[PDB]
Amino acid sequence: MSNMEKHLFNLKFAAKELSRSAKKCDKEEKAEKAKIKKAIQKGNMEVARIHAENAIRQKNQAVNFLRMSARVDAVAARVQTAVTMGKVTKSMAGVVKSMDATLKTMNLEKISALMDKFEHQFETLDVQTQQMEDTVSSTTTLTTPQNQVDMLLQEMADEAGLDLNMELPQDELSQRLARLRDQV
Amino acid sequence: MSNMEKHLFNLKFAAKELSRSAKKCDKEEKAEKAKIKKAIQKGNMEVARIHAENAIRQKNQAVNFLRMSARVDAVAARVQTAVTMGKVTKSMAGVVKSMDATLKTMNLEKISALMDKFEHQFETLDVQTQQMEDTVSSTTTLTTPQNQVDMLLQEMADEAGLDLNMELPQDELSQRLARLRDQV
Amino acid sequence: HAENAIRQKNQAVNFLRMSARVDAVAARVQTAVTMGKVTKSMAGVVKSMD
Amino acid sequence: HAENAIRQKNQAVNFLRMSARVDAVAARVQTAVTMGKVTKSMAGVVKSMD
Repeated sequence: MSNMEKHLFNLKFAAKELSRSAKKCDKEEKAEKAKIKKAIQKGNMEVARIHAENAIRQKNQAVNFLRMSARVDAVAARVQTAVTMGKVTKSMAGVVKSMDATLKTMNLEKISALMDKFEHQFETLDVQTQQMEDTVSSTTTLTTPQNQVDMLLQEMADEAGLDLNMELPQDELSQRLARLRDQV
Repeated sequence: MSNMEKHLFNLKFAAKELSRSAKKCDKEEKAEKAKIKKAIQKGNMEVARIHAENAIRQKNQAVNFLRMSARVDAVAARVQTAVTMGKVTKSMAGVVKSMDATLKTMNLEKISALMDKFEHQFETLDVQTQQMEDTVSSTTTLTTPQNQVDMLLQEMADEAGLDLNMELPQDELSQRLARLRDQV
Repeated sequence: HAENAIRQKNQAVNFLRMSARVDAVAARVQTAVTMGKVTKSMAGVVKSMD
Repeated sequence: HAENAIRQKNQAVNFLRMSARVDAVAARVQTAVTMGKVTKSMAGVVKSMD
């Protein structure tokens, strides 16, 4: 509970306290009006005037409590805007300072370098897996003869109705630009 | 909970707090409008004006809370992009450094060697299993006479309708290239 | 609300595209994790057969 | 999504092909594990009969 949060709490409460006072005054206007009727019936005109004065007083008091409640509510609304924007300003100031740190220890030139390296290292890993696969391929070469694989593909293609020959080997812009590179 | 995660949490919460404030203001516009009607019916025009002023205030306050919620949400979205890309950058920097290590202790020349060796060693194992099998074959030679195996194969082929003779022994490009190697 | 709707729309395309990028990276790191394991096991087979 | 779909397609062909390679190796290491056991047992039979 901050200092301004404590004040906000107190102001919100004062506004409710005033609103309750206006309700109590409205309830007692009704109760005093009921007593004027009873006094008029009994011909007690002095007691009737005492209740009439109470009823008019309670009426007018309620309008005052109600209006001050409106005022204290407006203030409390404004103090809420100050409490929240103060919190947001503090959090932004914190984001600004933590990013000022991080962007120093990892500036753009250093990211440039890290990214370049990441790229180049995965190129070496691709070179590495190719030569592992090539080695397994030759190690197990007699377990997969070329001609047997080609014939199984042809059989499976014929059964599928695919018009292709599997023993044989199987853009224009690139060819145009190649010809330009020759012609220059 | 990182420093920026703490800030993100606070900003996401401030945005919700503001959104709730706009809902409360909308609810109280409706409640104050209801009181204007009751006051007009009773001819309390001073109380009617107090509620009218509250209703218009609560209306306009809600638009302010709503708009500030939108702003704080936008900020929190951006801080989320910073929190996540900071995590990704850290993980990439870690991948880059661990691969820098591994590619040193197992460079391409050393993989070259390991693969060559793997290949050559399984060639010796193939030489070894051939000579084990040859030895078992001769050890048990009188339990499998050639002529008996040939006759059983012929019997099984005849029963299957296969037109083949089992006692007798059973590409063009290779023969062409062989002839080229002779002719040169 | 119109400004929020257009903001949330455009934010989602950004989150989605960065997810695609981080996924691609993670796919590549999976190829490095597995081929590292295979390379270690082959190196072990090579030495035990030696 | 089109870029993700084409990436996931092409990644699967790579995973599948490397699985084939690692399987082939594992088949060969199985031949070495078993013939090593047989060679040991024969060497034992030879020495007990001697």
